Amino acid sequence: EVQLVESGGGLVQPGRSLKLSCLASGSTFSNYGMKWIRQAPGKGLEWVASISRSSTYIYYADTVKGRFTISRDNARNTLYLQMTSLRSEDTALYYCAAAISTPFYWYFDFWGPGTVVTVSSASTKGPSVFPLAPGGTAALGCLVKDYFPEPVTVSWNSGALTSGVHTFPAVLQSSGLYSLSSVVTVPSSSLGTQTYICNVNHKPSNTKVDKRVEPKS
Amino acid sequence: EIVLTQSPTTMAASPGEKVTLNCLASSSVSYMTWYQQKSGASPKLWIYGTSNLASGVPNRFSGSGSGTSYSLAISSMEAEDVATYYCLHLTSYPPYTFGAGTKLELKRAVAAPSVFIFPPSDEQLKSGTASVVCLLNNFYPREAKVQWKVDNALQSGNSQESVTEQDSKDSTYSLSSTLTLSKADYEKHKVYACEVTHQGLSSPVTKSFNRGE
Amino acid sequence: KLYMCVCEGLSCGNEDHCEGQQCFSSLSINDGFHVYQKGCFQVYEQGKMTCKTPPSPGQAVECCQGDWCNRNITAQLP
Repeated sequence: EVQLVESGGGLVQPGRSLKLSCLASGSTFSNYGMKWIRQAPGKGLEWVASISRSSTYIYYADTVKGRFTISRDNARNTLYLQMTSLRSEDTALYYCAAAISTPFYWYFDFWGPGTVVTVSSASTKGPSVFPLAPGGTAALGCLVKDYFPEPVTVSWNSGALTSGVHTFPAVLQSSGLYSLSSVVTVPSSSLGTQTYICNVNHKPSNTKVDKRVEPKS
Repeated sequence: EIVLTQSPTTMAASPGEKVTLNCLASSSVSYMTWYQQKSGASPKLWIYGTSNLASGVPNRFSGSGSGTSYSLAISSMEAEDVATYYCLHLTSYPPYTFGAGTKLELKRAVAAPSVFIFPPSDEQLKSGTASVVCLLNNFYPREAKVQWKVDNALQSGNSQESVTEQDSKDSTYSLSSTLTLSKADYEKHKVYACEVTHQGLSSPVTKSFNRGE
Repeated sequence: KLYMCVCEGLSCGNEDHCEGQQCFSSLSINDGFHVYQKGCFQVYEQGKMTCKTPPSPGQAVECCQGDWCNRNITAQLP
């Protein structure tokens, strides 16, 4: 019944501050309590903070208590999370969720896409996007190389091509930089006549690349 | 403070098989909430209360339990059921604790990888570095061996692997292996070979190219 | 006559322990939150004379005797 979208996430330094935002569909926003749940990469779910319908009740996790502050604005339909004295283990994808209350039960629902928070001394680097140029079926792709921090989003033909697409999980290279590839299998007859473009987005560096993958002789 | 122990950590089931995922609590709790999480996707509400399905959740799914012991059940394992399942504690004063999660996989017929090799793009070369990518497409099971060879010399310590999660449609995996070299090094050699070992192949498959051809 | 009780919530500032003739585990639906509480009951000469509460829509209270008896009990709405 309600859509939630998170923002404010990005690269940040140890001991420094950041403020996350969760913008609702509304105006049902002021009918539910609100929650923050974080997910470290390759790991489980950890509850962070809770705020009731009218900011009456506020709860925090013990690792978070004192450092973080959960806020609310019913007029603007927005949930907030003030983060201070940020640590290496605070690095996570941050979801916001509504608490649904029935006379028998309560649960968390309508979790948003999340927002990535990275806490490290390393600085921002944009990705180099390289074509993986091309049996009835041919494989082609894009190499998204040397970026920091996560995340990177890859689509094919502005989202028009999804079938046969594999976007691989990013590997952290020895350099301390991320690299991934996205591949697609297509009919070999469609090569040269149909244009294939990978759409790479790295918001931490504010970098957008559109890459035409052409075969040549 | 309540601690949730999920069992097992992983299990793989054939299409149709019955599944039980356990959630043990350190103390007695009132009711148990369950979430399904697919790769690159947010956790969706699966079972609320103890035995109540969310809207959109198949009747194939089931919840039960009491006190400390709680369980999620599937009457017939399907391909769309492939995800990680988390149990959540909600029935006390904070904190609200999740379990570690059980990753659920689908047992499938043995599928051989279709292997592709990619030379470093000219743009990449121009920039001063060389990456050689080997693709292993639509295979089962996950266990695969990729070996890089440069002019018949076996490569070591200069490649990185990444595997996709089990496809929700066809239940297969894909693998990408990247051999990184300095441009100069790349220039110095001719034959770039990717050797693939997998159950679906009666003998290992090699995909290769000659540089500048 | 007096037991040790688990203390969570409003009445417990900001201690984890509590001392009373009965321990309680409490629940009420307040402001879109299922708020939980644990603490003590003690009889005085007037006021609330019973730990046990007549059930109401949205609230539930369950009481016990014994040291840390409220630990493994949580009030559940019908």
